[PDB]
Amino acid sequence: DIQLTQSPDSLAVSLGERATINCKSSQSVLYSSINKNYLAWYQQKPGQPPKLLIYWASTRESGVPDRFSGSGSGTDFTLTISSLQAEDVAVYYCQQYYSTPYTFGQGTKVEIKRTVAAPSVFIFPPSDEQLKSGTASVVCLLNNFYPREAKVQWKVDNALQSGNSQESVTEQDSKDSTYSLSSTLTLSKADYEKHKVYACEVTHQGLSSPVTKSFNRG
Amino acid sequence: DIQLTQSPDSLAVSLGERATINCKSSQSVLYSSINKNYLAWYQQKPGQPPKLLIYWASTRESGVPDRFSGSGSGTDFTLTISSLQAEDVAVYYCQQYYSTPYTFGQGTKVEIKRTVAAPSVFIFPPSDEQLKSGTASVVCLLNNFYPREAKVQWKVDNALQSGNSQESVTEQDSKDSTYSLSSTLTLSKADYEKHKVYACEVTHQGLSSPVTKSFNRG
Amino acid sequence: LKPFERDISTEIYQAGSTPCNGVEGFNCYFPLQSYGFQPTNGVGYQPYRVVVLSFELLHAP
Amino acid sequence: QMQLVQSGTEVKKPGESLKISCKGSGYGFITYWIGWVRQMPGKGLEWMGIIYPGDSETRYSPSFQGQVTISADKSINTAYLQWSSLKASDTAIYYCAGGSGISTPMDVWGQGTTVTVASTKGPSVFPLAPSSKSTSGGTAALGCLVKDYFPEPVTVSWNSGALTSGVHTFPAVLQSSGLYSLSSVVTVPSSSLGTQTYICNVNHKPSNTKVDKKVEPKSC
Amino acid sequence: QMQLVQSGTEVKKPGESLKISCKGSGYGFITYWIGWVRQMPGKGLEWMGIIYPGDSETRYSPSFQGQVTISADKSINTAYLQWSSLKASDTAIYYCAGGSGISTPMDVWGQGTTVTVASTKGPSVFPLAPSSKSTSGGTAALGCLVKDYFPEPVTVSWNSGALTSGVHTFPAVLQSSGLYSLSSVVTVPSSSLGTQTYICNVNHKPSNTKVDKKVEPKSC
Repeated sequence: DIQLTQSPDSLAVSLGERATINCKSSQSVLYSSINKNYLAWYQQKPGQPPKLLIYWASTRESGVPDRFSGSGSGTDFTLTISSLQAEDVAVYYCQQYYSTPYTFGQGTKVEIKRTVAAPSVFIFPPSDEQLKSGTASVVCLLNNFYPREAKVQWKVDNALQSGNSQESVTEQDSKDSTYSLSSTLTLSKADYEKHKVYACEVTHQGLSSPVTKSFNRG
Repeated sequence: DIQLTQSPDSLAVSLGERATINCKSSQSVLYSSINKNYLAWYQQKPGQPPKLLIYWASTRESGVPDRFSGSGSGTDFTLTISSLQAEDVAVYYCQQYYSTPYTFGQGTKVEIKRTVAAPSVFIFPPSDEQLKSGTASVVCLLNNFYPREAKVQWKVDNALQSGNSQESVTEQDSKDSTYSLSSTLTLSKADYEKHKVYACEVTHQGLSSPVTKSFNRG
Repeated sequence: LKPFERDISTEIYQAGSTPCNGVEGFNCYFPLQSYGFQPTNGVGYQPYRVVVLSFELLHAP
Repeated sequence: QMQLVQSGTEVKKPGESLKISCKGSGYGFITYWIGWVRQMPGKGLEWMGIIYPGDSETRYSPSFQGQVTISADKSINTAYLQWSSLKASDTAIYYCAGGSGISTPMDVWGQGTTVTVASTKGPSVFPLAPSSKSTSGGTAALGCLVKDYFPEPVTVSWNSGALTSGVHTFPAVLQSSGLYSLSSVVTVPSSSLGTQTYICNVNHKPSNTKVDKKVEPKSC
Repeated sequence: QMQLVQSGTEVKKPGESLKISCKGSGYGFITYWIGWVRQMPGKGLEWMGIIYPGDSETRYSPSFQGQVTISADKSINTAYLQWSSLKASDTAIYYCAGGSGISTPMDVWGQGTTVTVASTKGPSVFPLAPSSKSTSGGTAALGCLVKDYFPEPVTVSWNSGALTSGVHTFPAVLQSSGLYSLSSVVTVPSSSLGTQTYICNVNHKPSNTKVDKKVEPKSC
C-alpha cells in the first residue's frame, strides 16, 4: 500500500569510487515506540537468492564488511559504498517492512566502468540449410565494445530495412568489461532474391567513422 | 424457496368422523426419473418429538394404522383420517423434501368436539398482601365451558374497563373436553380506591342471558 | 478498555432502566463469572497460561 | 435404525459461547446426514442446517446462514452446533434428526435440548381467598397466584400432590414488566371447606425458591 | 540459524495442480514466520504471502489474494504453496524465506525452485560459415545458430568443453513465432583455421535432443 522508488536505475562507477543509491518512500515508516526506521537493504547476485545487507536502515548484519553504509531519515534513505571492489557488481533492493504487505524496490544494477574501446565487426550470411527451410537469416557481430551506446543499421541496395531485425546484447565480460552485440535479420526467400549487396553498418561513439562490412551475392 | 400452505388451521370433528387436511405447494415437487411426489406428513403430540407418518405422499411407514391415508397430485395434497379416535388429537405438519432448504407447514391442530355447556362463574378479589405491594389484582374464573366462543367484561361503577386486563385459557381437559378461562385485571391502589362495585359479566353462546357476579367493597 | 487499564470492580451492571441498587435482580447482572474447567473436556475449552513480555525504551538504559 | 442421544439442558447468560452435541449410536451409521431443527415455544418447526458426518459438506438455510456453525466429528460419530455469542432470543428447544440421504425425509429424532437465556427473578406467591357467600350445597374455588417470576417455569403442587382432581393450572402470560404471572385454582365442595387444609407448593428452580403457602378462607 | 531446503524443480503442462514444499531444518524453529517470494525471469522480486507454522495465521498480498493457497504443517516443520490450476504465465523461480517475527527483515533464504509451463519443441541448429576473406594475420569468427527451440534453455558446448577462450554465448531472444533463437560464436586466429575441427554440441533436455554439429569453412 506504500509503494517505493529507487534511483538511479543503472549506475557505472570505476573501481574504488563511491556509490550512492537512493530509496524514497510514500510515507514515513518510523515506529513511535522504539524510534527506529523500518527499512532494509538487500543484495542479489546473478543466479542466487538475495542476502540481507542492512536492517533498520543503519545497522549491518554480521559479517558484512564496513564498506557498506546506510543512512537517511524521514522518507529518504541512501546506501553508500565508500569504495567499490570487484565483487560488488550486483542488484540492490530497498524493502520496507512496516505493515503488511511488504513492498519491494525496483532494483539497482551496479556495474564497473572502463575506458572506451572500438568494436571489430563481423558478418555471417545464411548457410545452405537456412535456404531450404524458407527463412534466411543474416547476422552481424559486434565484439569487445565498451560502452553500449551504439547502433547497427543493415544495408540492402542502398535502402534501409526497419522492423525485420532483432538485437542480442551479452552481459559484461567478467575478466575485462567488454560487451558483444549480435544483430540478426530474418527475411523470406523472396526478400533474399531481392538484390545483390548485403551489408552491416555500425555506428559507435568511440569509432570516429561508421564502419561498413558488405558481402557480394556470390 | 418453495413455501407451503395448510388449511384449515383448527378443525373440530366428533369421534369417528372423517378429517381432511390440505397442503398446497408453490411448485410441483415431482421427480421425473421415478415419477414419485416428494412430500411427507408428520404428527406431533404435545411435549414429544414429531413422528413420520406418510412419505412420498402415498405410502405409510411401518406400524401406522390404516386409518391414516394420504392422497393428492400436482401441487395439492391431502391427509384423510377415515375415522378419528381418542388418540389422534395433535398437530400435523406437511413438509416438502425436493430440494434444500426443506420448508415446513404451518401446522394443523386436531381436537375433538362435544355438545354445548354452560360455565359456572367465579370471582376472587385481591388479598391483604396484594394491597401492600401497590398493585391490586382481581380475577374472574370461567370453568368447564365448551366452546371457546365467549367474552368477559369487567364492570366498575357501571363503566367499562379496557386495556388493563389479560386472559389465560387452558388447554382441553382430556377426560371431558371442557375449557376454563381466567380473566385478570391489574390496577394500582388509586384505581382501587376508585369506587364500590366490582363485577365480572360473562357472555357465552350457550348461556341465554349474560351472567353477572359482583362483590361489594366491604 | 484503554490500553493496559485494569478495572477491578464488583458493581452491579445496570443493563436496563431498573435502579436495582445492587440486588442482582431482573435486568441487573453480576459482571464477573467463573470458568468451567474439567479434565475430561475438549481442547478448545482448556486452561492456557499466558505471559506477555513488553519491551520499552525511553532513557537511562 | 440407529438412535440419536442429545447432550442435555444448558442455561446460559447473554454473551457466552454455547456448544451442543448430537450423539449417534447404532449400526449402519455410514450414510446418515445429520440435520438440526429449532422449535421456538409454541410455534412451528424451522429447519436450520444439514451436515454429512465425515466429508463435512455443510448446507445452511438463508435465514441462519453464518449465525451458527455446524461441524461434525467422524471418529466418535457426533455433530456439534455452536454459537459464538448467543443472544437473549435463543431460548428454544433444538432437535437433531438424521436422514438416510439427500432428498430423504427425516425419520430418527433425538430427544431435544432446551436453551434458556435470562436473569432469574423469584416468585411472589399470594393466596386468593374463597368468596364467603358461595354455594353451600355446591362448590367454590380457591387458589394461590404466583407473580413476578422470571423465567418460565414455576411448578405449583397442591398439598404435596395429594389433591389432583379439579386442579386447573393456567399457562403463564407475560405482562408489561416481563415477569410472567400464573394462577392455579382448585374447586372444592362447601362440605370439605372447614376441615381440609390447603398448602400450595411453588417451586422456581432457577431462583432456587421453594415456598409452601397456606390458602386461608377470609371471614369477618 | 535454521536453514531452509526447498523441494525441487517441477515441469508441468497447463491445467494441472502443483504443490511446492519448503522444509525447515535447524534448532530454534519455534517462531519463524515463513514467507514466499516469486522472481519472474530477469525482473525484481514480488512478495506473495506469509504464514506462521502452527497457528496457521495467513496474510496475503492484494494482487495474489486467492490465486494460490499457502498452508503449513507443524509436525514436520513444512510450508506448502499450492496452485489449483496453474496457467502458462507461472514459469518463474520461487524462494521461501523465513523471518523471525512480524515486522522483521527476512534473513534466511531457501535455494528456490523454478517452474516451467509449456510444450517442448526441439532445436534446429545451423552452422554459419566463417567469411572466406578475413584477417590472415589476425582472427575470424565462426559459430552455430540454434533456432526454433522452446522453451529455454539450450546448452551449447564447444568441442566437448575443450575450447573455452573467446566463446560468446548470447541470451535467447523470442521472435514472433515464440520459439527463441540463440547464437554462440568463437573467435579463432587464421592460423588454426585449417587444422582445428569445430563441433558444437547443442543440448535441449526438455525435448531430449543432443546434437553434435560440425562447423565447416565454405570455399569455392
